[PDB]
Amino acid sequence: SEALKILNNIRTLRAQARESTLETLEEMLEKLEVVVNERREEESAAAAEVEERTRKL
Amino acid sequence: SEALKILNNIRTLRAQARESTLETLEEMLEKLEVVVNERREEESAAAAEVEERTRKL
Repeated sequence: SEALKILNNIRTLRAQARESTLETLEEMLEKLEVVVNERREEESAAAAEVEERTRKL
Repeated sequence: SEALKILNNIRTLRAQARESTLETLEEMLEKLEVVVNERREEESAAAAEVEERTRKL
């Protein structure tokens, strides 16, 4: 929901921004990368931590 | 690294794209949102799972 609303989906952005500069991305895209930036470095971490064998039901 | 290189940072994008349409975001930003999209729904999950008390050293 946050990744969808962050940029509000390129579908509407490209249009609302169509009447301006791509800076819209520098606004949303720059944060859209930072949002996943944390998730990018943490998720990889979560995957390694969880592994597969470990679970304990 | 993937969130940085995905869009290659708005700093360079806004410039390389400066000579074109914002579609660049629909290209990178749309995927930048999907990338975090998975992380957005999974990370929130990882946070809840990890909690704080549980750890077992």
